[PDB]
Amino acid sequence: PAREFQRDLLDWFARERRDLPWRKDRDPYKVWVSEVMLQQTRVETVIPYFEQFIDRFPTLEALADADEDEVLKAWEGLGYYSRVRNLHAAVKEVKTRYGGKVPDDPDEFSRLKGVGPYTVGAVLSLAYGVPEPAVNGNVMRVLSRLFLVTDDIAKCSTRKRFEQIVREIMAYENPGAFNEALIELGALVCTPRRPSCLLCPVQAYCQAFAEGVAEELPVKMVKQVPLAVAVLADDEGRVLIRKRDSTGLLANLWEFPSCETDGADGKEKLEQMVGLQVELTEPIVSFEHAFSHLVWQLTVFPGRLVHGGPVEEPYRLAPEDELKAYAFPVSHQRVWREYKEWAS
DNA sequence: AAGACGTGGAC
DNA sequence: GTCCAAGTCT
Ligand code: SF4
Ligand SMILES: [Ca+2]
Repeated sequence: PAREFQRDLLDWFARERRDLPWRKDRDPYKVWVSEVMLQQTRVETVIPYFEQFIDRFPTLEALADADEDEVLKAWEGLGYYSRVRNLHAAVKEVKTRYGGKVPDDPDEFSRLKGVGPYTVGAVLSLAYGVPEPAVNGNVMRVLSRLFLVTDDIAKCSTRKRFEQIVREIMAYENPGAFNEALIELGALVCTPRRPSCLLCPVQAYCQAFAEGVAEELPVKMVKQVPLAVAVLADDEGRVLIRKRDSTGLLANLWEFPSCETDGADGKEKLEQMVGLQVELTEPIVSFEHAFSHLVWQLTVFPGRLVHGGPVEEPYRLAPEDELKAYAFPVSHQRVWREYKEWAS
């Protein structure tokens, strides 16, 4: 019923599509940015970030020419920062190697950093009309119900099957709207919980509904870490911060010098990292910060700084009124907030 | 394959 | 507490 189905989906879409910021046009650059921001992130959260992001970097050229620090700052608080570092580099690549024109060939576009099987399909089909499937968790949730599939969507290979299913039923006469319509359905109707099957435009074609299992689909299958953090201030008002390693957790983001005490190292633990010297005091407070794969149990230690040498390594000395210029993980934003209300 | 990789918000 | 939401990389 490919053609019939395609009609009920696309029709519902034409009359129900939300007017979101990135839907004002089909500009490749803007679709690409939005698609990256939306990955594992709530639309309500992305909206403000996209509008601020595009206002700051209006075109692919603007983003390519910006310093990663300014870009990380624009991404501050969105999470999975590796997404923007991949995007930045891909945009630089497009500019220099492709003449600032986003490749419209899957094989060419897919080679860019951050562009996986979903993003190639999403960006090329919405912005160029290239008939490629754009399968992500949303699309897999929808198709697993329409075609009652019990394959764990967490399995690497499961996606390939759903992509096959899309190549099969896709409306080649307008893939962009077909791909985008599947996502809207998953977002507005066929939701994770309580899918609104009774008002669904493609209910007639749904196997999961016929069997009354729509709500059990799709089928889908952390370490605790004590962290010691020190807020160091000059007899003048400056504080010590540093730029995290360029690989791994919160890469290239700034933070207050910290140390994984993986136990009860304590104030002395951070002290050992003084090897430029200073001393600390009692812990201002302790709180937890969760990640997808771990939970940081942080403890903040106030301390005074006394200049006895240069400031090298990743370290950097910054005036209180200059901190708002660096991108800090949310956990360190609270560290500093705690510090400020403590002293105040 | 399976685990790294953030965050604010419904239940 | 749980489970996230329009994945990608290794
Ligand atoms: S009927 Fe229900 S489960 Fe089936 S596609 Fe519509 S909303 Fe999804
Ligand atoms: Ca790729």
